[PDB]
Amino acid sequence: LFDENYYAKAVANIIGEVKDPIMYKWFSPDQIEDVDLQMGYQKTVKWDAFLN
Amino acid sequence: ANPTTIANEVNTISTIGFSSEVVRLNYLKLQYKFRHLKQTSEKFYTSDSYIGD
Repeated sequence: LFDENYYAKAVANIIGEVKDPIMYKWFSPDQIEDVDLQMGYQKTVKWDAFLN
Repeated sequence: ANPTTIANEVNTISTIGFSSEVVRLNYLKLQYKFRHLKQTSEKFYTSDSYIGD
């Protein structure tokens, strides 16, 4: 790809010079988890137990 | 009682008593029961994000 796509090669080279976002300071390392979805919705389920 | 003064001759003396106490700790066994899905039935309840009904 890099032999045929100069723009891809240049992005790969210069992506390092971009700085990190400042949102990372607002969260702990355990509070961030990536998901695989570009557009749409994703449901999550939380399970609870109780003594009867 | 109060201690006795040792003057002249005497043989009736105040006494120091002793006692023993036994402390007992009771331990009790308790149990709970909960329902769940059988192992072999999980594949029929697996969903995209979770497993269960």
